[PDB]
Amino acid sequence: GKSGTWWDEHLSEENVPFIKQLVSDEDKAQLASKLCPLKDEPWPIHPWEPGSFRVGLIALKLGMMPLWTKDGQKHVVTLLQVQDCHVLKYTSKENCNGKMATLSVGGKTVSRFRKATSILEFYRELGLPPKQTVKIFNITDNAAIKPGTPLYAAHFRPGQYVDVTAKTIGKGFQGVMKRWGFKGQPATHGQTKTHRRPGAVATGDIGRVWPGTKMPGKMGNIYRTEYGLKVWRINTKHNIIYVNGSVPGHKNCLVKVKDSKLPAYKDLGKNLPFPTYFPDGDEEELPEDLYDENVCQPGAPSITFA
Amino acid sequence: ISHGRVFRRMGLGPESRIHLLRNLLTGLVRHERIEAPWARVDEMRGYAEKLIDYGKLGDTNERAMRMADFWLTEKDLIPKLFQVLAPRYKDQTGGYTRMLQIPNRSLDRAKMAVIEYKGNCLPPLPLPRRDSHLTLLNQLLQGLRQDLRQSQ
Amino acid sequence: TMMERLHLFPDEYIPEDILKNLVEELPQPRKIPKRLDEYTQEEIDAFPRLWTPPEDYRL
Amino acid sequence: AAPKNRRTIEVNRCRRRNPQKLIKVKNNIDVCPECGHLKQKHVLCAYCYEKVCKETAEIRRQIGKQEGGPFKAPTIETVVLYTGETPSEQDQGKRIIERDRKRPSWFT
Amino acid sequence: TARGTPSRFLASVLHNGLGRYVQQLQRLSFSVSRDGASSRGAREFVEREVIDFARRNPGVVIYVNSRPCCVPRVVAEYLNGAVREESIHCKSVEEISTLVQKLADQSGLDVIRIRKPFHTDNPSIQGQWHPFTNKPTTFRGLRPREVQ
RNA sequence: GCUACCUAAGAACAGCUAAAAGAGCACACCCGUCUAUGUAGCAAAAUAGUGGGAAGAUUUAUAGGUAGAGGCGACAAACCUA
RNA sequence: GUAAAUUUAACUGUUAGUCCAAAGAGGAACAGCUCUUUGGACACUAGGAAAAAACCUUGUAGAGAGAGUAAAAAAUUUAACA
RNA sequence: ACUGAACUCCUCACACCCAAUUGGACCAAUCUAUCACCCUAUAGAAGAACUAAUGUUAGUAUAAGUAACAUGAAAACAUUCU
RNA sequence: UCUCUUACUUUUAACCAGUGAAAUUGACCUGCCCGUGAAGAGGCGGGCAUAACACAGCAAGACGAGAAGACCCUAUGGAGCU
RNA sequence: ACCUCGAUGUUGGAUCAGGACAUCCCGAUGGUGCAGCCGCUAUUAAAGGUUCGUUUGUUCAACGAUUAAAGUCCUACGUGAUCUGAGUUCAGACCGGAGUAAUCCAGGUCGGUUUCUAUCUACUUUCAAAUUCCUCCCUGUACGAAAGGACAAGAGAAAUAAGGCCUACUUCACAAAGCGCCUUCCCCCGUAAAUGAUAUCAUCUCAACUUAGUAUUAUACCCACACCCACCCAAGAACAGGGUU
Ligand SMILES: *O=P([O])([O])[C][P@@]([O])(OP([O])(=O)O[C][C]1O[C](N2[C]=NC3=C2N=C([N])[N]C3=O)[C]([O])[C]1[O])=O*
Ligand SMILES: [Mg+2]
Ligand SMILES: [Mg+2]
Ligand SMILES: [Mg+2]
Ligand SMILES: [Mg+2]
Ligand SMILES: [Mg+2]
Ligand SMILES: [Mg+2]
Ligand SMILES: [Mg+2]
Ligand SMILES: [Mg+2]
Ligand SMILES: [Mg+2]
Ligand SMILES: [Mg+2]
Ligand SMILES: [Mg+2]
Ligand SMILES: [Mg+2]
Ligand SMILES: [Mg+2]
Ligand SMILES: [Mg+2]
Ligand SMILES: [Mg+2]
Ligand SMILES: [Mg+2]
Ligand SMILES: [Mg+2]
Ligand SMILES: [Mg+2]
Ligand SMILES: [Mg+2]
Ligand SMILES: [Mg+2]
Ligand SMILES: [Mg+2]
Ligand SMILES: [Mg+2]
Ligand SMILES: [Mg+2]
Ligand SMILES: [Mg+2]
Ligand SMILES: [Mg+2]
Ligand SMILES: [Mg+2]
Ligand SMILES: [Mg+2]
Ligand SMILES: [Mg+2]
Ligand SMILES: [Mg+2]
Ligand SMILES: [Mg+2]
Ligand SMILES: [Mg+2]
Ligand SMILES: [Mg+2]
Ligand SMILES: [Mg+2]
Ligand SMILES: [Mg+2]
Ligand SMILES: [Mg+2]
Ligand SMILES: [Mg+2]
Ligand SMILES: [Mg+2]
Ligand SMILES: [Mg+2]
Ligand SMILES: [Zn+2]
Repeated sequence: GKSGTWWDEHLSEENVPFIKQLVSDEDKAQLASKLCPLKDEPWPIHPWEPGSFRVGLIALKLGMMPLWTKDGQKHVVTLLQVQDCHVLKYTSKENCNGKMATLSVGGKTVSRFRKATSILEFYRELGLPPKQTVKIFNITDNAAIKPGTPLYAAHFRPGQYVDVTAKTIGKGFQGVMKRWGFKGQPATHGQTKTHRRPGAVATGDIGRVWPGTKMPGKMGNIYRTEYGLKVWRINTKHNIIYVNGSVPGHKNCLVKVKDSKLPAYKDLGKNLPFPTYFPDGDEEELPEDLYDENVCQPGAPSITFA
Repeated sequence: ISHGRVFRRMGLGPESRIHLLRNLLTGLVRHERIEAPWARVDEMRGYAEKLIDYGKLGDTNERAMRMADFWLTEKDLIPKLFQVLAPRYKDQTGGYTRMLQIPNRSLDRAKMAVIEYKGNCLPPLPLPRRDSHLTLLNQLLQGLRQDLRQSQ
Repeated sequence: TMMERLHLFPDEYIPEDILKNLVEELPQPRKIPKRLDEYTQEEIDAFPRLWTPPEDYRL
Repeated sequence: AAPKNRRTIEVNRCRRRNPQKLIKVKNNIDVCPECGHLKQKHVLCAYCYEKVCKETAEIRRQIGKQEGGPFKAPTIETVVLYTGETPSEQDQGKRIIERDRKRPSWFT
Repeated sequence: TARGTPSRFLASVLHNGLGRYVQQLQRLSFSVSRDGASSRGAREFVEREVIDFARRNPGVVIYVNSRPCCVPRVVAEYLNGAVREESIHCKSVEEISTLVQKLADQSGLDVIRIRKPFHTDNPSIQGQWHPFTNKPTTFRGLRPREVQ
């Protein structure tokens, strides 16, 4: 039988730095080749209609930071950085469920040496280094973008509402008090080996427990979605988004960010770049920071009330 | 839940863990090669490298002398550390304490390992060598390397 | 398995393979009782007028 | 709590013989390049390690003879010599341990 | 019970009554005792009835061994190869005559569950049923919801 | 030979305050108020903490005596080889 | 119409019973409640009322890849007014 | 109009579907008398038959490879360290 | 102690290697709802669900396991005491 | 007195709750001896909620402070192989009484062992579409004779619950957490009204029909079949999962 193998098993002492340098230079050139999508052969750009839904991104949660507004209040922001985002493939409206067209979007770059063969074939046909995570965005087909294009962080604007979704922090096989917020039994008034138990789990007539019963079990490694997060500020040099409040998942995981689906923010996308912000044809480079009109900037006259 | 929680719990407490690592480290400084279970030599290797850093801080430094007086439990290894081990690595920065797996203990079937200081007048370990350059794959990659060298 | 051999479609459309397999459209149980605008005026000439209305009546 | 019925041999054979409990075939195994005695990858060969530990044991016995009692532990590098093998000029101040053998053809 | 024993289909051995009927018995091997009360009925059978039995249906070869045995037996061999051994231990003359007559009548197939007691070898004449029997054809063989 | 009581001749009780003391704190020792573990347990009654006594109606080493319709008992109808 | 009854000899065993229809008593003209009387069923096979002891049909024993039968399926939809 | 039983008819044979109790025909192993001589016969006899008494002894299963149980560290196996 | 719990260590715990029990066990190829039933069904009737199999938890049910109820009644069964 | 005495563990309390509506509150309507605020009664509505304390062991019960509300009932008077034994089901003893006495009390009181290693069924993230109070304006208006005093629309703040998070504070520290911070979106049907016959008026219609009237044929997650010795991990009991450029 065939034994296992890895990439550098049979490589020499001198060939390992050469292969690292070679493949690093190749996927750096591949990332730099897709830099100007508007000069290649772009798919037709449409104007915004009111019943439209555009694509999102995949960002990497750096950390948190405080952030002050002109009334004096303090808000906390999560810095989501868009590391290397690329539209991968497009599936038309009649080819998934007959409801809405889909777009695939890839996350940050990882090594070719640690993916399956069909995935490497897919990225070799597409022309990009392989991505860590791949999310599927429901869009309407007047917002379709060409596969292989770059998506940036100025896709979103300061003053908007996004919905971020990631895997929450996994806490292992957790007992019922930390998981479901049950109370326990009291501590010292006679209790025998029952300080954190679930107690009764059903009634006596039924002879079973219901399927929806709350019991101990693995807690916290599940996709959750944080709804209605305001984006306060966009940094365009490092491609960092500043969403309001907390975001599910640990730091340096990958989150999926798209604009809100709440009814209050149904059609606020008329002032947003629609197909996606293209930094080529803008004819005016954006500033290094795009602020909402409420946030105190770092260069500020140190607000005085009156 | 032990997210981001280094330092294994080894003995019967924190203090017994420090004493276990101290005995393993004193054996390492005396004999320059040790076999012990894998978790213990992992922890003791992390301690041994910074012990060599304290030895390289100098002999007249009172803090380095205090640390060598605590961590070395035989008191003859302190002149050895400050006059043999630290002058041996006067050029290097951090590459010492080579650790390798040896198969299993006989009785309780533990994962054992060997760590040694470099230098090491003892006979050398049977290290696994990376594959030779004259093989088929490496000659193909050498042809590719020479071709993209001449193309530049 | 007998329900796996059942093919049910909500409209006049049936896929091409299933239309290529077919034999013997079975007759329908109910008679579809044929509303009045489809009554082929000779049949209204067949049926008799059962009563004489008063001529001074409005409907 | 107590069993209410005897588990039969059919239920027991279904439990204690499934692939989650069987022994997994491993394929990390190949011949050692020297001495051919079937090491495992990521593991030092036990034959070659036995060679090195026997020679290290004899060197440590000669060191223990030369150091007299305990707590001696000199402040000079050591270096070992075999039969023949005059001390080099670079090994001047270094301690000289000579046992009696030919120098083996892996220790250079 | 029928799930616990084998079963065969009802069959003739070599199509007996079609051409000529052949006696399906080959042999009868008798082993009776000279002394011994267990073989008294068989002793009287060899006295009086085996001569008329041998004259009656001459296809069968009969052997009488006259051996010391505590249980006398009769071995009946048939044409298809089967061997049926029955004990005539302490039986009447009438019971032994009934037994050898029943062995003479039957054929050598197994006495197991006989499974559908009829063996038509061409069961249909007008043509066996298929779902296109009792179904009318349509012009140019058009299927339902066809166009041309 | 455990235990209830008795007889013979013995042994032990650091230190401090000692009011003089079947006195006070408190060791060794005797007993077992409360809690927790244990319940086929270390143990057919234990362990850890917390407790009462600890110069006396105290504890204890050895031998002997009282036996069942009875012995013994600061009466628990308590003990008399689980 | 029927074929059983009486007497003699010798024994064991049952003699802590339920439901249904009817005449009653007690209770609440309550109970799957208690007690008598008449009859039936069960503690014996089968079919039926959904599964069902006591309700209906049916009893004397087997093989059959024949047939005629007994009991055997609940029906109802409604308020104008001088 | 059909379906619908162990009821009835049809071919054959018929002792072959109740608790306690009673009556009857047979019958394996064992010993003895006489026969028998690859395992039987006629009689006499009895420690004369086990799907069941939290039945007795012994073997092996289930719970189960489960609960539980171990050896302070390096080394020259002289010694050293906590 | 609690409002209201949280963090760390050890024992315990999970895996690996060695040795290796005990109660319990009619047989089980061991599902849910409604109804029925010796009156509280995984095994009956009508519906629903349904590829096989490991491992760690919980204790709603198996009218769960140990002790032929210790409470109530009977025995022309005992015993202590007055 | 029908199963259960070769044992169905008994009252309250703790944890966890499931369900019925004959509804305590939040929703919407009819009537009123409904001028307004409070009210009474009836229909529909079970998606959600229904407090903390003193005494009695109490479930019952009295009281204090609240709240929109501190609902009834069933679940072996839910659930003790999840917990307590406070009384209530022994052996010691005291008091009152009965009995000559032993001894007793639906009389009181002090003390009085809660054993199980889970074999079988069932179950162990259903990924998501939250409720309620209060403040300002209206307004000191509608309403009355005065006292008194609203609905509706709008704005803002909160409390609880669910899901997450570590930048500040705090237990703490290369983590885990709350006392800390962020987010949280659709209805529900009882009636009130036009046209119009049976019955040429009239009539809201188990007459044909038209409105308040139906949120849904809802959208968000998640959906790449195989490099895998070994190392690391915000992933984890084992297994599984992610990275190794
Ligand atoms: O003697 P008295 O008991 O005080 C009765 P009095 O004072 O009534 P008066 O004048 O205080 O009015 C009471 C309220 O009426 C309001 N008012 C006066 N004029 C106007 C209004 N309100 C209006 N909306 N419009 C007017 O033109 C006053 O604001 C007051 O609150 O006589
Ligand atoms: Mg608590
Ligand atoms: Mg206890
Ligand atoms: Mg406890
Ligand atoms: Mg340990
Ligand atoms: Mg004293
Ligand atoms: Mg004292
Ligand atoms: Mg005494
Ligand atoms: Mg007394
Ligand atoms: Mg009765
Ligand atoms: Mg029939
Ligand atoms: Mg009959
Ligand atoms: Mg006997
Ligand atoms: Mg016997
Ligand atoms: Mg037997
Ligand atoms: Mg038993
Ligand atoms: Mg037995
Ligand atoms: Mg093991
Ligand atoms: Mg187990
Ligand atoms: Mg264990
Ligand atoms: Mg030990
Ligand atoms: Mg039931
Ligand atoms: Mg059962
Ligand atoms: Mg039980
Ligand atoms: Mg009994
Ligand atoms: Mg009597
Ligand atoms: Mg008596
Ligand atoms: Mg007597
Ligand atoms: Mg007596
Ligand atoms: Mg009765
Ligand atoms: Mg009972
Ligand atoms: Mg029992
Ligand atoms: Mg109602
Ligand atoms: Mg209860
Ligand atoms: Mg229970
Ligand atoms: Mg006490
Ligand atoms: Mg318990
Ligand atoms: Mg079971
Ligand atoms: Mg006023
Ligand atoms: Zn080797």
